[PDB]
Amino acid sequence: EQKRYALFLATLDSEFVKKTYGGYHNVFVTTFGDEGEHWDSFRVVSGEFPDEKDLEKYDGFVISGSSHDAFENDDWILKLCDIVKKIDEMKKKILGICFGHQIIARVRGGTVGRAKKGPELKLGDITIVKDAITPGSYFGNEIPDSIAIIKCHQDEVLVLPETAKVLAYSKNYEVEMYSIEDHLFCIQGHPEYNKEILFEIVDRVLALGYVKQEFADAAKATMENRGADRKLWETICKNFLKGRV
Ligand SMILES: N[C@@H](CCC(=O)O)C(=O)O
Repeated sequence: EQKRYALFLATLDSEFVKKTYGGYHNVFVTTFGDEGEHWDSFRVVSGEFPDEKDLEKYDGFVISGSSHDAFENDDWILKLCDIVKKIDEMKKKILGICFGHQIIARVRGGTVGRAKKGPELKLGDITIVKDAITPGSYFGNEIPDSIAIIKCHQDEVLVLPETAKVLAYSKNYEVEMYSIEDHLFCIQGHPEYNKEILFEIVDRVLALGYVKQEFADAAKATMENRGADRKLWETICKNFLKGRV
């Protein structure tokens, strides 16, 4: 039977991502896709959504990052939350990345907002709560203590739903990864990003005057000699999304 996955693109394609990869559809399919699957994307930020009656044919959903705030009330955000509520009640798998981690927390009664400790734009590390993970489950036989991931956000989950289990934290952000039941799995960082994408964002927000030159240089310094644990993230996220265990 055919495997199908829906990608909710809550961002437009940046110039760099369009030119280098052909857009975020491709970025996500490169990261999370395997040969033979059908991926349909929906530019939810532009108000484009799957039909409600077509949700059953998908084996899983991915919600992308966004430059919008997950606590805002734009009509497409409201419609996204309503559709996520429906998919959630169907017990369909949803992987939420950054904005999508936030949206799922919102749907489940949590609070998202500006992070108490400020924004991040860097490669960083997250600490795994190993007493929340089964050896041989979607985290691997041997769970690492720490995982490197690209961070690019100004908001965080300020109040976590009661139904969520924290799977990872960092010194400055209590909720770096969490799960709800068996079918919701959320990561604050961007496993689909790479150094090129990050460095292009840094350069652009510096040029806009949003950050200082010294902040931009500190941000890039974090990836001068190390990258994220990309292979590890692909394995984790695919294990989750496709029920591979
Ligand atoms: N705008 C949200 C989401 C960021 C993202 O998904 O890249 C934040 O800054 O936290």
